Amino acid sequence: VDKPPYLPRPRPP
Amino acid sequence: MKGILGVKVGMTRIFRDDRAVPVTVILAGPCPVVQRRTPEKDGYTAVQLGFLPQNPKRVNRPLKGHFAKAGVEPVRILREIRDFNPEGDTVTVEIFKPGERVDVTGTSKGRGFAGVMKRWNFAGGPDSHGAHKIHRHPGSIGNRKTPGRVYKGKKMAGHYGAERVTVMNLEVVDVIPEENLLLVKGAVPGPNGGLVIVRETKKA
Amino acid sequence: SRIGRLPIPVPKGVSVEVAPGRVKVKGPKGELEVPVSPEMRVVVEEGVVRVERPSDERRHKSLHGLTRTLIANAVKGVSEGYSKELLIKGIGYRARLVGRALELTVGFSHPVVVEPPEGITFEVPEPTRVRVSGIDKQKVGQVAANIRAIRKPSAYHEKGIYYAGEPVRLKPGK
Amino acid sequence: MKVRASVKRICDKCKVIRRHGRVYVICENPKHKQRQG
Amino acid sequence: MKTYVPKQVEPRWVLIDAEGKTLGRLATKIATLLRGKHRPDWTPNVAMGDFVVVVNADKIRVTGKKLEQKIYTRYSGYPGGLKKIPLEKMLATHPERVLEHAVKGMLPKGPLGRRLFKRLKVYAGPDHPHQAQRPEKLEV
RNA sequence: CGCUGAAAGCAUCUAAGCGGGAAGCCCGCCCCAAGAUGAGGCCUCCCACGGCAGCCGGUAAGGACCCGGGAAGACCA
RNA sequence: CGAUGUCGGCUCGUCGCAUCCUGGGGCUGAAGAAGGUCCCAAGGGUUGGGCUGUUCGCCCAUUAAAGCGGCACGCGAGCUG
RNA sequence: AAGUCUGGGCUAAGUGGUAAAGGAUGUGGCGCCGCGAAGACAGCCAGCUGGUCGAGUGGCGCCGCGCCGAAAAUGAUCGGGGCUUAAGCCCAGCGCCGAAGCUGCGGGUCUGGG
Ligand SMILES: [Mg+2]
Ligand SMILES: [Mg+2]
Ligand SMILES: [Mg+2]
Ligand SMILES: [Mg+2]
Ligand SMILES: [Mg+2]
Ligand SMILES: [Mg+2]
Ligand SMILES: [Mg+2]
Ligand SMILES: [Mg+2]
Ligand SMILES: [Mg+2]
Ligand SMILES: [Mg+2]
Ligand SMILES: [Mg+2]
Ligand SMILES: [Mg+2]
Ligand SMILES: [Mg+2]
Ligand SMILES: [Mg+2]
Ligand SMILES: [Mg+2]
Ligand SMILES: [Mg+2]
Ligand SMILES: [Mg+2]
Ligand SMILES: [Mg+2]
Ligand SMILES: [Mg+2]
Ligand SMILES: [Mg+2]
Ligand SMILES: [Mg+2]
Ligand SMILES: [Mg+2]
Ligand SMILES: [Mg+2]
Ligand SMILES: [Mg+2]
Ligand SMILES: [Mg+2]
Ligand SMILES: [Mg+2]
Ligand SMILES: [Mg+2]
Ligand SMILES: [Mg+2]
Ligand SMILES: [Mg+2]
Ligand SMILES: [Mg+2]
Ligand SMILES: [Mg+2]
Ligand SMILES: [Mg+2]
Ligand SMILES: [Mg+2]
Ligand SMILES: [Mg+2]
Ligand SMILES: [Mg+2]
Ligand SMILES: [Mg+2]
Ligand SMILES: [Mg+2]
Ligand SMILES: [Mg+2]
Ligand SMILES: [Mg+2]
Ligand SMILES: [Mg+2]
Ligand SMILES: [Mg+2]
Ligand SMILES: [Mg+2]
Ligand SMILES: [Mg+2]
Ligand SMILES: [Mg+2]
Ligand SMILES: [Mg+2]
Ligand SMILES: [Mg+2]
Ligand SMILES: [Mg+2]
Ligand SMILES: [Mg+2]
Ligand SMILES: [Mg+2]
Ligand SMILES: [Mg+2]
Ligand SMILES: [Mg+2]
Ligand SMILES: [Mg+2]
Ligand SMILES: [Mg+2]
Ligand SMILES: [Mg+2]
Ligand SMILES: [Mg+2]
Ligand SMILES: [Mg+2]
Ligand SMILES: [Mg+2]
Ligand SMILES: [Mg+2]
Ligand SMILES: [Mg+2]
Ligand SMILES: [Mg+2]
Ligand SMILES: [Mg+2]
Ligand SMILES: [Mg+2]
Ligand SMILES: [Mg+2]
Ligand SMILES: [Mg+2]
Ligand SMILES: [Mg+2]
Ligand SMILES: [Mg+2]
Ligand SMILES: [Mg+2]
Ligand SMILES: [Mg+2]
Ligand SMILES: [Mg+2]
Ligand SMILES: [Mg+2]
Ligand SMILES: [Mg+2]
Ligand SMILES: [Mg+2]
Ligand SMILES: [Mg+2]
Ligand SMILES: [Mg+2]
Ligand SMILES: [Mg+2]
Ligand SMILES: [Mg+2]
Ligand SMILES: [Mg+2]
Ligand SMILES: [Mg+2]
Ligand SMILES: [Mg+2]
Ligand SMILES: [Mg+2]
Ligand SMILES: [Mg+2]
Ligand SMILES: [Mg+2]
Ligand SMILES: [Mg+2]
Ligand SMILES: [Mg+2]
Ligand SMILES: [Mg+2]
Ligand SMILES: [Mg+2]
Ligand SMILES: [Mg+2]
Ligand SMILES: [Mg+2]
Ligand SMILES: [Mg+2]
Ligand SMILES: [Mg+2]
Ligand SMILES: [Mg+2]
Ligand SMILES: [Mg+2]
Ligand SMILES: [Mg+2]
Ligand SMILES: [Mg+2]
Ligand SMILES: [Mg+2]
Ligand SMILES: [Mg+2]
Ligand SMILES: [Mg+2]
Ligand SMILES: [Mg+2]
Ligand SMILES: [Mg+2]
Ligand SMILES: [Mg+2]
Ligand SMILES: [Mg+2]
Ligand SMILES: [Mg+2]
Ligand SMILES: [Mg+2]
Ligand SMILES: [Mg+2]
Ligand SMILES: [Mg+2]
Ligand SMILES: [Mg+2]
Ligand SMILES: [Mg+2]
Ligand SMILES: [Mg+2]
Ligand SMILES: [Mg+2]
Ligand SMILES: [Mg+2]
Ligand SMILES: [Mg+2]
Ligand SMILES: [Mg+2]
Ligand SMILES: [Mg+2]
Ligand SMILES: [Mg+2]
Ligand SMILES: [Mg+2]
Ligand SMILES: [Mg+2]
Ligand SMILES: [Mg+2]
Ligand SMILES: [Mg+2]
Ligand SMILES: [Mg+2]
Ligand SMILES: [Mg+2]
Ligand SMILES: [Mg+2]
Ligand SMILES: [Zn+2]
Repeated sequence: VDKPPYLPRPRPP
Repeated sequence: MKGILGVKVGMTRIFRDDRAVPVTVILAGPCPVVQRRTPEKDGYTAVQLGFLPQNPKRVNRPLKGHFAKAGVEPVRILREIRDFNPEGDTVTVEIFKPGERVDVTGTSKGRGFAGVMKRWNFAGGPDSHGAHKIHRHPGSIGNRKTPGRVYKGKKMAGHYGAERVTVMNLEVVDVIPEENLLLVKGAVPGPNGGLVIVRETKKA
Repeated sequence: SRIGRLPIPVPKGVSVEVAPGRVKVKGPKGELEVPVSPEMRVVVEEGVVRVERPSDERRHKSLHGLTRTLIANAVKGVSEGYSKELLIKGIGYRARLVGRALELTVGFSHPVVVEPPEGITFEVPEPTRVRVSGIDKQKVGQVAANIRAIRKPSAYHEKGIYYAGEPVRLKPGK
Repeated sequence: MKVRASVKRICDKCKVIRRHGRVYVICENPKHKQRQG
Repeated sequence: MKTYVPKQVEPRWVLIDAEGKTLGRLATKIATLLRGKHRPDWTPNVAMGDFVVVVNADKIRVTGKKLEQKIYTRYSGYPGGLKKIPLEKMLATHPERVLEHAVKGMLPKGPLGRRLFKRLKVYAGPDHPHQAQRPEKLEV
């Protein structure tokens, strides 16, 4: 259930 | 089946056997029959009742014709009772004796555009702990790509009240025929001054 | 090894009329119609009724035996008439008659009152025997079962509503 | 009632009957009553 | 020479007793009548078929166990809104719907096909209200 | 779970037929609803206009506009 | 891969039925009461707390019961983080 | 679009129109023994024999087609309607429909021969 994220959680430009 | 038209007048409690009993007071009589619906002519059975006297200065000609064929003074409200056919030319509160149970129909108070909390008793959002401008919002409204849509009948904000409501099986606490008054135990839909219908109950 | 082709003795003096898909049986105790397959042929002989089939395939064979017994049962019904007897076993348990009606006092908090349908007659000799009597055999059989259902035979005690001649097979208590 | 894919005769008094499209096995011994399913 | 196309003609009214007929087999013919494919000057893009009046629709007959097993269906748009109604019950409550649905399912889809279905007049009971147009009895 | 009952002289709730049997199913209760274009029904009102299934024009019964408001309401209604 | 935002919670449901409860059954090594076991049934219901980010799990106090799953491990252009 | 075509047969589950071990007096067709007008199986009256009944009966196997076994998540459905001596399945036919394939007619271009 606690799988690893695949996207980095968004930084601002 | 039997019924009457009426106006909601207001609420009180009276005393009966060392008990306080909440009542709504209803002015029901007198309602003249202005038309009878017959199975040969209409295909069902009913009685058209008139209620509250009207200034003939405000009644147009097609309406005037209808009343005259019944030989009835111009009235403000017309409404039918289904499967009820009184022997007389006039229906009064006396069709109800105290102890009888009745069904009352009125027009609920109108809340206009109602939020999802007031309307559907949603829990809304948290008020602290990070809640972001969603304190009275409804949350999710669906799934994802399956079904990729929102159900018909999804409870959502929108108008609320000002709609037909019937509350059932109310005790008739007293009736004061000399004032065309009915005393019903408990609450009745709508505002004071509101038009209401009083029918013999359908519960057993 | 056959039933349909076995002829049907007809007592004096019951009449058996024949129609497409039905035979009417009148007698000293009433009338009864018997629905019959139009494929089957009923035959009015002297002092006798016979049923004939039109082939020896499975469905016709099945109807044949049934049709003969159906009419045979009708014949006996209007002459001798039918009955079934119920025994009542159990200490508090008794039955009585209230008009045409049958009243079972059989262990509930209340008594149960059974109404006899058309063509059925109730009887109470002892307070523990009940005779269901009528000219319709399936009807007598039914109503009887109905009565018995009110308080079926216990599994542990010789107690309840019993068919006449039904055995009292019980199980032990711990 | 036992409900199985294998309904068999259990004793010499069992009887494979078929009613309403279903194979039952009825018998004098209540334990032996079976429906196929 | 170009293919003959018909100018509008007076459409024929027709009457059919459905008593004891086999639901689907009667339907087939009703559809054909509606499409006018029995007419030598048949044209696929106009209504030139007949008007079909049917009586005794309650007395339509059907084979097998379909009285109990055939299921008519209605989705309402709402969750759990699939209603199922068996043949038996439909006949007891809206018997003309039985034939109507059958014929409807066998007409083309689209604006013309819907117009054709409108020229079907089905009634339970032996009588119909269209004596005025004096429909011609058909044996099918 | 039965009644009656053959095929299969017995038996069998079934193959003809008939009963009993769920908070479940259909109806019943409350609400919406004829755009139900399959556009339903009943009561009442107006009426046969002037000019060359159309058109322009003044009207009838009635409607709207405007206004005082409203436990109706975002505007609209 | 010129982006299909990823656990848990909150909110809002909806569906399945291999049914936790309530309803109807058959068998019981079913005396009664209470259970067991299978069958029918998805209408409704299915609590509040302690611990941990937890889902899960243990635990406290209750309950008719404290069901299991699907919906992008339902739901971040709804919130949290 | 063209057969509610013709002839023989099976299936009663809507099987056809989603699956296995395995289970079954489902139905039809073959075969094999056993018992029996010296009276058999069933029913009923005694002790595997006996008595009245008067015909068949009882088991084994092969083949066709069906039955159960068969629970999953938005609304169902064989594509749909609808189909039961068929509008299903097996065997045998005759006829039609059907493509930008083939033919008829006209044309273009290239290549080869006149
Ligand atoms: Mg971003
Ligand atoms: Mg009426
Ligand atoms: Mg009526
Ligand atoms: Mg009445
Ligand atoms: Mg009103
Ligand atoms: Mg607010
Ligand atoms: Mg509020
Ligand atoms: Mg509210
Ligand atoms: Mg809250
Ligand atoms: Mg709050
Ligand atoms: Mg909360
Ligand atoms: Mg909270
Ligand atoms: Mg923030
Ligand atoms: Mg912020
Ligand atoms: Mg805030
Ligand atoms: Mg939200
Ligand atoms: Mg998402
Ligand atoms: Mg979708
Ligand atoms: Mg409103
Ligand atoms: Mg009402
Ligand atoms: Mg009460
Ligand atoms: Mg009360
Ligand atoms: Mg014989
Ligand atoms: Mg014979
Ligand atoms: Mg019995
Ligand atoms: Mg086994
Ligand atoms: Mg054995
Ligand atoms: Mg059944
Ligand atoms: Mg037995
Ligand atoms: Mg047919
Ligand atoms: Mg036909
Ligand atoms: Mg034709
Ligand atoms: Mg037929
Ligand atoms: Mg049928
Ligand atoms: Mg939905
Ligand atoms: Mg629903
Ligand atoms: Mg479902
Ligand atoms: Mg629905
Ligand atoms: Mg198309
Ligand atoms: Mg029995
Ligand atoms: Mg019997
Ligand atoms: Mg018998
Ligand atoms: Mg017998
Ligand atoms: Mg049957
Ligand atoms: Mg059958
Ligand atoms: Mg029944
Ligand atoms: Mg019973
Ligand atoms: Mg309840
Ligand atoms: Mg209304
Ligand atoms: Mg309308
Ligand atoms: Mg309306
Ligand atoms: Mg119209
Ligand atoms: Mg429509
Ligand atoms: Mg109208
Ligand atoms: Mg009407
Ligand atoms: Mg005029
Ligand atoms: Mg003119
Ligand atoms: Mg004008
Ligand atoms: Mg205003
Ligand atoms: Mg308001
Ligand atoms: Mg205003
Ligand atoms: Mg305005
Ligand atoms: Mg990628
Ligand atoms: Mg892109
Ligand atoms: Mg992008
Ligand atoms: Mg994107
Ligand atoms: Mg939490
Ligand atoms: Mg749920
Ligand atoms: Mg289940
Ligand atoms: Mg299971
Ligand atoms: Mg229970
Ligand atoms: Mg339960
Ligand atoms: Mg139980
Ligand atoms: Mg017990
Ligand atoms: Mg015990
Ligand atoms: Mg015990
Ligand atoms: Mg137990
Ligand atoms: Mg088990
Ligand atoms: Mg149990
Ligand atoms: Mg449920
Ligand atoms: Mg559901
Ligand atoms: Mg659920
Ligand atoms: Mg909690
Ligand atoms: Mg703490
Ligand atoms: Mg916690
Ligand atoms: Mg936890
Ligand atoms: Mg776990
Ligand atoms: Mg853990
Ligand atoms: Mg631990
Ligand atoms: Mg309990
Ligand atoms: Mg808990
Ligand atoms: Mg658990
Ligand atoms: Mg769950
Ligand atoms: Mg869920
Ligand atoms: Mg997953
Ligand atoms: Mg999931
Ligand atoms: Mg989850
Ligand atoms: Mg998720
Ligand atoms: Mg979950
Ligand atoms: Mg989202
Ligand atoms: Mg977010
Ligand atoms: Mg999240
Ligand atoms: Mg999105
Ligand atoms: Mg043919
Ligand atoms: Mg089946
Ligand atoms: Mg199918
Ligand atoms: Mg299937
Ligand atoms: Mg197999
Ligand atoms: Mg076989
Ligand atoms: Mg065989
Ligand atoms: Mg013998
Ligand atoms: Mg099946
Ligand atoms: Mg399922
Ligand atoms: Mg199921
Ligand atoms: Mg799914
Ligand atoms: Mg096709
Ligand atoms: Mg053939
Ligand atoms: Mg070519
Ligand atoms: Mg050429
Ligand atoms: Mg070339
Ligand atoms: Mg050359
Ligand atoms: Zn056994």
